Amino acid sequence: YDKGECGAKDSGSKEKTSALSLSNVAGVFYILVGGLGLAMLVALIEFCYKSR
Amino acid sequence: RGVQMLLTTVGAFAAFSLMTIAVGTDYWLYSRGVCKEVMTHSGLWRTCCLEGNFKGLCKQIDHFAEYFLRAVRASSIFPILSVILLFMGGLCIAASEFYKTRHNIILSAGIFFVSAGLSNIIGIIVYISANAGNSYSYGWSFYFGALSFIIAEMVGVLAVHMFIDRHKQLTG
Amino acid sequence: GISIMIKKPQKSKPGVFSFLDPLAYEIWMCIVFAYIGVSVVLFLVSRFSPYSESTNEFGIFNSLWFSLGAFMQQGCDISPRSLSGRIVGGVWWFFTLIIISSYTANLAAFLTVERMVSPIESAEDLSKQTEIAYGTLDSGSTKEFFRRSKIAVFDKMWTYMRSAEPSVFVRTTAEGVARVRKSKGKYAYLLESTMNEYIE
Amino acid sequence: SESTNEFGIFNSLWFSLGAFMQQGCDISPRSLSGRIVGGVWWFFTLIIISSYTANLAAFLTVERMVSPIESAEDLSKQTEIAYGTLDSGSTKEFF
Repeated sequence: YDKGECGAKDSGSKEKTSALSLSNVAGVFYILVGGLGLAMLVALIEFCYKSR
Repeated sequence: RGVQMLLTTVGAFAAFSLMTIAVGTDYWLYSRGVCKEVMTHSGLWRTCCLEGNFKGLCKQIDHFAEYFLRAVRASSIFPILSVILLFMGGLCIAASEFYKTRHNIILSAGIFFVSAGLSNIIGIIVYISANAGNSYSYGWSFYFGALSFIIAEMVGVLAVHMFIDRHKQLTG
Repeated sequence: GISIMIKKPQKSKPGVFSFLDPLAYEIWMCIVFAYIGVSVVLFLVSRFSPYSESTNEFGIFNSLWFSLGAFMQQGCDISPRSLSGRIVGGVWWFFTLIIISSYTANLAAFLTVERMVSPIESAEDLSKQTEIAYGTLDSGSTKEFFRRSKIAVFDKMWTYMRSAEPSVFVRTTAEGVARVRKSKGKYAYLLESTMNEYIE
Repeated sequence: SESTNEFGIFNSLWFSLGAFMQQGCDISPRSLSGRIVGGVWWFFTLIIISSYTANLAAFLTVERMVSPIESAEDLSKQTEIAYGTLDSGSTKEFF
């Protein structure tokens, strides 16, 4: 134990990670852009149904 | 009145030029590495050393759910789709000097420009995340793309605002 | 008594705009293209042929305002009534939540404590690791104390100092202080505490 | 005939969503049985949202997940992983 050096010896301080990186939140943007892409399709099918 | 045809045709070519140059340049990101550390810059496709002995030596990037993200980053399909949609929108606004009064040519261009702006957004968000795998910083061509998104949106707005008035004037 | 000297771990300096820091730069970048996109789609879809063009208030400028007040969670005086307008409103409300509720949270993770653990007092940590070298004055009471004492932590420190290479000792207190200052924090000097305080 | 209630099914369905999402609304229930139904949903919402906004930093970013094995029993069951022993050792004689 006097000759161990890897972080298994101690790594319990567990300070906060800084900030909040985009990869943690990217999933929220995909459903947004999918909803923007769905609304236009629904609008266009409603249009071509009504104006006929 | 009337002159808005000039602004749209200008903005379309501007956005097409900006995006095509953005895909065609080597300066998306600054970082450190080796052109097999020294200061290094990377495009989408290829990477080169600068401020080193191998200055101007270049190599292919190597890319190798956890799989589909890497496949999208490797194909870079979304930039290309945005360029194609810009091209189609530009051709469609040029065609409005024929088949006049059909008024659906103009309506198509707005949808093209909007969907191109959405595909540019998706391309940005996919590119940013794939680097998560320092003191890096983004190069000028990233900002060329981010500007081209704004021109594409503004010219979509102008095309829709033309369609509304130029159709309504038929009612009376 | 015996005491330890190390480099000061700086002192905190907030920025002017520190309140922006619990979310990364690229979130504050992408959220603007998000706002632009939501606005321009809501306009494209609202002012679309009702067949009566006069029907609807959601012109460009009213779409751009509606989506701002909704993100601030600060209400509105109009709302969409078409199905195609209601789905673009409903998705923007769901984003707004997850995002504005994660700033409030992380802000607090910080507003708890900001401290550097440092070597713990009694300097027992000098026995636990090879990361910091240490030494004593040439020919001084502290060196004889470390040589002689059978206090196991101090005996281990002596065993290090009598086995580390190259030589860790110094001829004067000035050299000891210099070897502290220059060694990028990887060295500590052991000296009489009434001489320590004068250095500080 | 009565038509004073704007709360048709599509507008009743919209009112309920906007309230849960903590956004404003352009209509509210206007009669006693309607005010009773509206007033309970506003309590549920508060207790639910204020219990999700609490722990969200520690959950967006876990470090440690996934492993190929944990008991090492399954190395007897599947041959995708090869294994062996020391030669000329007690362990080989044991097996």
